[PDB]
Amino acid sequence: MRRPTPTVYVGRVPIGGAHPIAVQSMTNTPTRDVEATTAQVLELHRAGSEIVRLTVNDEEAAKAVPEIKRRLLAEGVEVPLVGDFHFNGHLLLRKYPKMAEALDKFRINPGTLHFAEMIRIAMDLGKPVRIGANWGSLDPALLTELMDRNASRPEPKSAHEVVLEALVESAVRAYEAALEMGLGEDKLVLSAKVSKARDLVWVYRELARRTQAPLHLGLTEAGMGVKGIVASAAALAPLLLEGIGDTIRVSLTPEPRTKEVEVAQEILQALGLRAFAPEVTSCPGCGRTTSTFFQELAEEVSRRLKERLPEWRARYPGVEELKVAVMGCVVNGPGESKHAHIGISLPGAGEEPKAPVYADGKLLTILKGEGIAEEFLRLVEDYVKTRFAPKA
Amino acid sequence: MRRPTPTVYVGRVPIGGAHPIAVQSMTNTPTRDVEATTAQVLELHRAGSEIVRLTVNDEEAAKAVPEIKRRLLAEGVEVPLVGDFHFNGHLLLRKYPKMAEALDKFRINPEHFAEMIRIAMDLGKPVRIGANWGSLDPALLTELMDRNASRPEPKSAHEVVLEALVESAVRAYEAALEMGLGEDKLVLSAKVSKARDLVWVYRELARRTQAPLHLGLTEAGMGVKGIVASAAALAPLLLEGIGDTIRVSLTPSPKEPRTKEVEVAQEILQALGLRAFAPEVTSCPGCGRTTSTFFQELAEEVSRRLKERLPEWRARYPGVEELKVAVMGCVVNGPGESKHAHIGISLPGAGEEPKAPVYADGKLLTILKGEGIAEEFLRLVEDYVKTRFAPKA
Ligand code: SF4
Ligand code: SF4
Repeated sequence: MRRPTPTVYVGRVPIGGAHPIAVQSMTNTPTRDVEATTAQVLELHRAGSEIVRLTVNDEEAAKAVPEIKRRLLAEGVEVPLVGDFHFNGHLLLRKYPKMAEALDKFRINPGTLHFAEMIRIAMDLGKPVRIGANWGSLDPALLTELMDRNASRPEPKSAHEVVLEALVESAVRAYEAALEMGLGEDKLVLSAKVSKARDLVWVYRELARRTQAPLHLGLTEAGMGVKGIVASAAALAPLLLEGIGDTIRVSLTPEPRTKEVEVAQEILQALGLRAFAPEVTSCPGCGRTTSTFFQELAEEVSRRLKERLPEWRARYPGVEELKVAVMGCVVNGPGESKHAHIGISLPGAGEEPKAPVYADGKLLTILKGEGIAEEFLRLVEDYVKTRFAPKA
Repeated sequence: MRRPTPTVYVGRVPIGGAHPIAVQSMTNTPTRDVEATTAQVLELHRAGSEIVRLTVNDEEAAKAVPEIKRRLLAEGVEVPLVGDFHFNGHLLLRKYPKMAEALDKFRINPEHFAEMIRIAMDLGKPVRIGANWGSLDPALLTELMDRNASRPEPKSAHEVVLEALVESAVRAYEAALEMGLGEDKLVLSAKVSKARDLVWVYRELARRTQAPLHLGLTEAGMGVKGIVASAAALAPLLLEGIGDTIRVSLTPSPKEPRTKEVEVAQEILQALGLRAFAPEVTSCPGCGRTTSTFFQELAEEVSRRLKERLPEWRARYPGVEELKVAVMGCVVNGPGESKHAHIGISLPGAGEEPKAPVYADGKLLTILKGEGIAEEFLRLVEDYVKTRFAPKA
């Protein structure tokens, strides 16, 4: 499914086609309030945000930054911070080399015939960059040209659809321009701010076709209503179902921006792109199966997994994604369970009393001990501790 | 951007490619209670729902149906009713003929089913065939699983259950047609639980049948999860131009009517430009072909007058929610950039004669930059509105 891309590390978090789709969010505090900004960053992480943006405007924004990181290091909380910038960000960065290092990525407006400086600064520091096209950063003569071009077409498009062309052109040109300065494909993420599902889908299918950059998906905004939730899912789902998009933000202006993370997290889970808890699946059963045993087994396993969880979670990162399969026949069980981390298949009609256990390959046959259940949880467990060990 | 299908009338409401997507809702009153159910179909309709499903299962409810329709008619509200039936289906219809005739669509899941296609072909009525889990032939599923195992790359057990469900939906379709029921009166569904599944199943059904498609997720309780999942599931399909009726199913707080799910279905349809809460005025962004900012304030005043006329247009002119009005920043490109507007005006940009064309599909007039412009255009809009919408055009 997934669009291949280079990997762009934002701090410790890999962003790109080979990696899990990340959730991003932003502060809502003025950054300058180190007290209220850091609180909000700690909890957005706990909420599910793996990366966190903050707007950085007057000088008062800057001094605050490196301290904010200086306490997160101590607060255990190892989050990557992203700096939201508008023109004058350079002189800001150039003045305080201390905060350029605290930031883990810069977010900048396009520029095409200050953009130069932002790119230059990032290449010195080794910092990745998101280039986010937007209405405000759009070449007026570009717009006019596109407008003229549109009116020559056999079937000219609407005003609004030309705007979207200009937005895409604006993002692609800035992308080529960052690369032209020497930035690096492993240092470059794109996006374009849109307000409607159709627009988002259309703009990002163009960005996919014309660039190899990882893509950060998001809608401009809406209030905390149903509208806002529905719009974001409506808009993100079609892209994520095609394999386009590497980072996602949900934006619903409301104390904090905390409900946004929930929603983003949900959109990912509805489409099976991230899990919060390990999962046991078992086949439906069909004609090959004699016995309810496989199904009682799966309920038991599932039950005993749901209680190892708060241990497993704190001991073993990534374990939320564990898939366990319990199948109803040996002849078809394994083939219907290829994608399980570990699965077992139970004898069916006219089958030997043996139960194969798979961990991608065959791991072992379980002879019909009464203990099959307990033997299997032991295997799930020894599988878990190996495959989900923290691996320095 | 839409799938071609035959047209299925459910009472007043047309359903298929050529028509706007309609939303089915559902009552949770004892159907037997004429006062409670009647009022609920009314609130469900008024929250914006064109089709209402009532539950008929006892003979006590059967004799309430014709009386439910009669009471809605006396309220002037002509919303079509749909019956779902427990097993007593065919029996209750042949026993209560006027209950049968008060319904407009029959729900069936794949004597039995045949004795229900029979009484629908005899009756002139449309049915929805809704495939589902407890309708899969246990033997087919076993067979499909065998086919799957023999594949160079077998799919997951769940992936096979979805094949069984499509096949089971396609078959019951093929069936009804053979039996003697028109493409005229056949709507198709196959409810599943998860977004990806829904997309895969209805792409299958879209490609393999020719039927109008009723898109819905299985029942889930109210929450972020449920709102999101139904948005995540319906959107990718409705973007692709698939589905002709939609239904969001969320479990309401105790004792309450199923109105919020109607609200979400409308928000889903709205978020994709498949439905409009209220008329809207659109204006170009301005480029380089104009330095005049007058088109914007005209658009602002045009939008500010329409918002003043809607409360009356609502109660007076049906359909007009969907009115699109264009106000453009230049004359040489204005008309082209405003083709999907019901009614459009284009102000002179740089170099242009002090003249502004109004369009309504075609060239209508050229309103001479008399200070009147705002009023003259605004007049032409009303001329249009009374002409297009209201009692049949
Ligand atoms: S694993 Fe075996 S028993 Fe289970 S659904 Fe598949 S073929 Fe049937
Ligand atoms: S209609 Fe005219 S002024 Fe308006 S955006 Fe298009 S070319 Fe530019």
